Amino acid sequence: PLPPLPRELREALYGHRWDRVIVDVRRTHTPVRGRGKREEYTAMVATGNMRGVFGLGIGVAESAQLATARAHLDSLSRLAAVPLYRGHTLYTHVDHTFHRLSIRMMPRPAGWGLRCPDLLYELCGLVGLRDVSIRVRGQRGSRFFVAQCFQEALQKQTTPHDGVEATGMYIREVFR
Amino acid sequence: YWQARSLLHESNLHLDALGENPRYLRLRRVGSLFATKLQNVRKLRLLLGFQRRGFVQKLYEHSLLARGSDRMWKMVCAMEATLPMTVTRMGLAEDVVGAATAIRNDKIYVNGKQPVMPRKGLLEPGDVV
Amino acid sequence: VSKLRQTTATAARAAEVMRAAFPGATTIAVQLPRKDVPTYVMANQRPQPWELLPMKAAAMTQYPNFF
Amino acid sequence: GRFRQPALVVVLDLSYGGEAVREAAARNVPTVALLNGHSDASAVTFPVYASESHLGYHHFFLEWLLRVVNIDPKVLHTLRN
Amino acid sequence: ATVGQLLGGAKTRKCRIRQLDGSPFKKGICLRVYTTSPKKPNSANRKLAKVQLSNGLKALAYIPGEGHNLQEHSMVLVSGNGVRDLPGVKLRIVRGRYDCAGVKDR
Amino acid sequence: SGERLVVRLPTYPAFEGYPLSELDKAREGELGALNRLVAARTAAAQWAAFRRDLLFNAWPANLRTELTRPVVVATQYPPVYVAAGDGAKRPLNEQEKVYQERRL
RNA sequence: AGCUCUUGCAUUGCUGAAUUUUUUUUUUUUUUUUUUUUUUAAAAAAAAAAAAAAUUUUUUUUUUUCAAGUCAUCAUGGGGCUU
RNA sequence: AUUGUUUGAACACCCCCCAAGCACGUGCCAGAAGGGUCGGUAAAACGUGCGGUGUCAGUAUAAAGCGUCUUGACUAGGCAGGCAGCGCGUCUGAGCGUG
Repeated sequence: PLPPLPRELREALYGHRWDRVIVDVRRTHTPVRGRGKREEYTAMVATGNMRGVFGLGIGVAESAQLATARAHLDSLSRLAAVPLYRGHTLYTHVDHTFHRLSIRMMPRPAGWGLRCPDLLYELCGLVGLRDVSIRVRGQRGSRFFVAQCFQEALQKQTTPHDGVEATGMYIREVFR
Repeated sequence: YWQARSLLHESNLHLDALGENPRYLRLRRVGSLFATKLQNVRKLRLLLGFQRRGFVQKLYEHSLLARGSDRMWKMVCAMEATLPMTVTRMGLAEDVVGAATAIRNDKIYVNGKQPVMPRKGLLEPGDVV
Repeated sequence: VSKLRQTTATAARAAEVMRAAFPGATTIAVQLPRKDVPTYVMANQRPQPWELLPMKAAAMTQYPNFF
Repeated sequence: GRFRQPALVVVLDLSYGGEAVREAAARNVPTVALLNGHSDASAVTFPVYASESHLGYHHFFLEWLLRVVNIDPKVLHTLRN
Repeated sequence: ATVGQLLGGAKTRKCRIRQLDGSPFKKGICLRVYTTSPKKPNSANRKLAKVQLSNGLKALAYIPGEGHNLQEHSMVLVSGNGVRDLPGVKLRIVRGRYDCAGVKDR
Repeated sequence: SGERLVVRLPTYPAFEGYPLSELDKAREGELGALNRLVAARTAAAQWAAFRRDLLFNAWPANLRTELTRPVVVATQYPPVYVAAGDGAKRPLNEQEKVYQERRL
């Protein structure tokens, strides 16, 4: 089989910096009419550029290298952009729930460090979150749902630069 | 442009893609391992040659309690305020371990006669060595 | 020990909440807009949020069923 | 120019073209559609409140569509004057 | 708030081993030195120990190491680790003390 | 060349507001201005502390408490006076001001 | 070095069984229109239309499982043998 | 102010969680384990040597308290659907009460 790569993505791999993280690789099972038990390796690859554009890719195949390569290229096909404060923290408090998992995410002032669970440490270093305290609640037994949940939870927040043109009201003085 | 990279961009010097045009499949991606943290603590102690837990732990809480701007230019400032790193900055030894032996002789003359605190430092600004 | 010592700090601040909420009505005394007894708040060991009953009474007397 | 890929798909039948609006949303193409009251039109970008029920609406819509697309405005300026 | 919840909140601070009675180590006299056969899929004859303990109550104890030297009327020190392979037994005989000392060439 | 560069203790994104013609009035946003001003203030203060620490560069006690050496008089710094053995009141010796300033 | 000595529950190879039926629905040629790559040109790509059709005396050929069988087909792991 | 040169010693671990792997030994026996469990004749867990990882004059076991545990939920669970709506109503408790 052959995985796809476009033309205009080939200004980006020559463009931004990039890092790659496999989320988890999982072996599923199916007993099938005719020959027996067919398995697929499902692989989940995250890819960011450490400046606030994040990507996820889920891939399914028969063997582990081909599965991780498919999810590797699927993530690099699928990128979404996430606003940060100066590349280290998120704008608001963030709460979200994918499948039924209660993530709770807070901003922290820069130089707090990442106080953060296992895979989400590489995830926040991937997209570029240097200073965030998180906790995940509910059944945390799946890596895939915390990855997808984290992508949507990043996409939830609100940006202040879409106001100053049209609110008549200037937005500055960040002194605590 | 080439130099002065991000101070936590050490994932570009571990594994890279789109700069190796060969081997399109079978590219090694990093798993979820904490062993790079443990070996990074090994990189921390090997810069002192010291016993692993107590010194880097005590310097870790002192680095929290000293000032609160950040933990990157200031935690290595807690590393740099230590006397064996300070001697390595002077250049009285081939490496940190030989400097630690030289201070184990008490050949050193911090602040007049000797440091009052030999294993821990900490050299505040204004202290002669 | 500051739990014990910081009880009555907001107690003397509640009295002008009474007086600037209700001119002519008088440890503090709180007349919730309901049955005729004014309802009393006063000291303990565990320190109290003074101005919950005064603040609530000003709320419910000015804007009934605020909550 | 080159690279013939769509820019704006207009839909004149939601009932038999619901997938067309959905696929245009998946291609990030804005859409113009007529509301029929059965299909999920939650992906229409520019809804038009017609209902695919009129040859008269089709004549009116297509007639203005053709009379604006066929003739450039400076020609109308020379035609009126 | 809801006043049923207001009265809804000192319980039994429950020792998860109820035979050491909150202590870590209790000595005792071995009542019987015996072995048994375990739950499947284990089938090796494990050696155990019923001990009349310090607290006047009795419970079974795992005997570790390459053999042992315990007979009737023999004092041991009992620790708090259990052996899983038979149900209901929670005790481990620590070695490095009394008539039950260490094995030869460990 | 030389200067102090300090990034401010770097904060949350903010509750953040000002009226509109202040955009045309004010020049630089307060994070850069606070960086420059806090750099100047901390530079002057740590220069004073550095010059003091650079220019720094009996204990037998065993006390049966005898009243041998003279006596100095939240505690109100600077110290008030020096009381001698002879009942005399005197201001502070220079060395005593030095080691009072070392004590803090 | 030689075994016809063992082990087919160590094996390669090859086969048995019925799993007896499925092996035609798919492309190619031509036409029209158009666009992708290269300093005077081929392929490529895309929309539609039409025809050619799919091997052999008609069975072979494509097929899933049994530690199925065979160390005497040769081979070969292990073991045995060499008055 | 005076001069010479140098890193111990143990304990536990080394299938996954959890950093670290092989040889002979014995093959559901001696055994280990906190859990999943491994040994049913080719043991990456058990007998021993080698080799390596953690902590270091300490180290592991045992316990005990808190957290993880939103695992008594006020912050912060819920309750047809795992466990959780009393068989229903009258009902001046307490609590909430401007059409």
